[PDB]
Amino acid sequence: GELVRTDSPNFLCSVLPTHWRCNKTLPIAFKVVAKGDVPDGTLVTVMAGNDENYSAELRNATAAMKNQVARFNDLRFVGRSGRGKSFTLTITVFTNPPQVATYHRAIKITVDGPREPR
Amino acid sequence: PIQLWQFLLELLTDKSCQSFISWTGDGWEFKLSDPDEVARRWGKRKNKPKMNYEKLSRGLRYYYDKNIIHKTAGKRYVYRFVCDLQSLLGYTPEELHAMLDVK
Amino acid sequence: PRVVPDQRSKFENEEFFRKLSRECEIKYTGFRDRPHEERQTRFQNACRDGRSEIAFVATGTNLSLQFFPASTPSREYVDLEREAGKVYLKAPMILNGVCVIWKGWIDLHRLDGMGCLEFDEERAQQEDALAQ
DNA sequence: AGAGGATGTGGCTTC
DNA sequence: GAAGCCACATCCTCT
Repeated sequence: GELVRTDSPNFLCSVLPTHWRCNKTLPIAFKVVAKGDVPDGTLVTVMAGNDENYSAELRNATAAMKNQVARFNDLRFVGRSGRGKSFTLTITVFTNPPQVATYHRAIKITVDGPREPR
Repeated sequence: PIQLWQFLLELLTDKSCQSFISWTGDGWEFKLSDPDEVARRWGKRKNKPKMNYEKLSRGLRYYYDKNIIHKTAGKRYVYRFVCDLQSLLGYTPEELHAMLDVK
Repeated sequence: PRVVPDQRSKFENEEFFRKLSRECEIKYTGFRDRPHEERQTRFQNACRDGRSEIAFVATGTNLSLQFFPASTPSREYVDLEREAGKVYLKAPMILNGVCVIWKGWIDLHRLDGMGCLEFDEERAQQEDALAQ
């Protein structure tokens, strides 16, 4: 699919919706692609937060690297980001030492999520 | 809007509804002797004509996590309030049972 | 490209880093859905393993920390003597192509404290070399 | 019978 | 009024 640059010059990731319902499976499987060379079997973890929620509850925020690709199986966001506010992803590729890449204003999570006018 | 548990409680405190829903005499445990009738009134109270027990029980199951009502394992249509009804109602199960003359 | 060319610069210029250079308030992000008791035993024992999850409350930026040298529980990295209860941890990492060292303390009871990010002179240099 | 996942819907509140 | 938070209401798959 289509990738996007992260705050780290060594990693990229799939595109996440701007708005989504909490605990709802994402429209497209999240992925973390490593520019450089990363040992297969390397762990990749993801976290999120902001000024309203210092650490959002996530689901299945762990994946192993395989051919420079860490395919997250059904990653969901349970914590909400707040009216208008958005989450700042913190991707972490566990190597020696650990390499971490963020991504600001990545996704906004709410209770209803995208809803058509009423 | 009135919530399902509040509505059920409303029925359990009305002697007239005892024929289709009542206390089992064990704390705040109650059973719906006529789930279809309870469902009918629930849907009527909520203005959801197509409401049935099937759907109503799903609402009850959502209470399991919120620790408001739990299921009595093994007893058909028997549930139990696990919140603090004594503090809300102001009466203990024993008294309320007597007041409603639960035989 | 595991690091950015202007490694020394990026850290001293980019807002992201500058905002996390002062003694920003930090907190334990682990198991926020469990009893405080459990979050204490967990946060501690895990620290003895040289790892923990901390996030800068203010900015909300989370981080997975691993208290070990750029390569067996360490000693200087995960300090537990510098003060009764308080715990002074330390962990290096490459944050957005910039070698840095995380540092701060946490109340072994309250599960929060302060911390910051200080550039990593050596690691930066070494890295810039391996990348040529 | 009954547990629980997925997702839409109308009430009410806050920005 | 839009955008959020809630409590279901519906539908369904499994055991």
